[PDB]
Amino acid sequence: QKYSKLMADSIIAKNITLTDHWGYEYGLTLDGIAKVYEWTKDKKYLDFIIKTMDTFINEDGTINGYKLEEYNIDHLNNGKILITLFKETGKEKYRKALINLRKQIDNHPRTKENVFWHKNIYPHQIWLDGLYMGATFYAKYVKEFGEEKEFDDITHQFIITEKNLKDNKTGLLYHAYDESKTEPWSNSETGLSPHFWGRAMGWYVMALADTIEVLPKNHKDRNALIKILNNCVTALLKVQDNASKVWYQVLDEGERKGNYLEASGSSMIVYALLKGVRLGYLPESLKETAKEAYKGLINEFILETKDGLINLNKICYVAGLGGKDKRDGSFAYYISEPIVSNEPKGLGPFLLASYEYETL
Repeated sequence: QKYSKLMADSIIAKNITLTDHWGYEYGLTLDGIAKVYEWTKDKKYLDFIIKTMDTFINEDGTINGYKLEEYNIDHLNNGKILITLFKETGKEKYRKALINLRKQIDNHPRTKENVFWHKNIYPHQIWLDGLYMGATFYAKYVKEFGEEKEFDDITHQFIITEKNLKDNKTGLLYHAYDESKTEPWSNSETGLSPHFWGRAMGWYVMALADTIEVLPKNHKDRNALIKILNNCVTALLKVQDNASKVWYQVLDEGERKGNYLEASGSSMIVYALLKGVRLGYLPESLKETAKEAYKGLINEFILETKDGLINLNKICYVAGLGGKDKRDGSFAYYISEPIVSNEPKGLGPFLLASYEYETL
């Protein structure tokens, strides 16, 4: 049973909201639907993608709900689906919208080591999420339109992020880092947030797999990024839940009351395992592990509804650090956020993992 199509059909039929703001998770979900278009060759999937993005992309290429001057790295992620649409349809408005997003990169603020700040409102901060939204989009953009020298910038951002956010003990990477060490959530020694959040690691491993894929084969930092991906996978396999074969919201604290197996991070990790094996970044010996983990996603997180469609359950709706609610990154904080079903932050990665599983 091909869950990529079944889930795509479920998303469309259940009319999951993908149009209420310029949300990174909406492009992510559409990126999953685009894989279903690719293999089915069924225009209804492409048409759904087009119709969804018509909310945002005006004929003149301006983007509803986007403001460049906010310098929000999340706002770049939806450029990835725009690349796909431009390649598929050749429509100029998508290219103009892409030019507008690329202009953000010109002056988006950077840390002392030249990594994009997560947002203007988060000065001096690197969050793992941003590597997927920003650096990874930038890589896809450069592959299509850019100058190859720009890949050096992108790879440097991955390398510096691993240097600053990695825990030497576990090999896992913390959710966020404040170079200025001024945020109350940031460790006075290291600037790091307190915990390993499942979805944050998921963002980083997806970002690695998707970025390495578009690098020139001879790129000077290609092996370094592959090594980082292997190291992340090693670290994640150490904390995989033995019974379920999936991952917890707070990755290394599975025995702690309140923690839970979380669908979006688990799906992202399974996608990266599968894609990493397919492209040769990870050893072929991991194939059965990856397959078993995929089946674990279905077992733990998928339920059939009476109409024969499916729900994806147990998705952390949102998490972050600081901000108006002064989010402190404690265990209690990560457990406090909503757990929801049929949320695009989980749906997209589940579609993508399904596509990779089916391809294997």
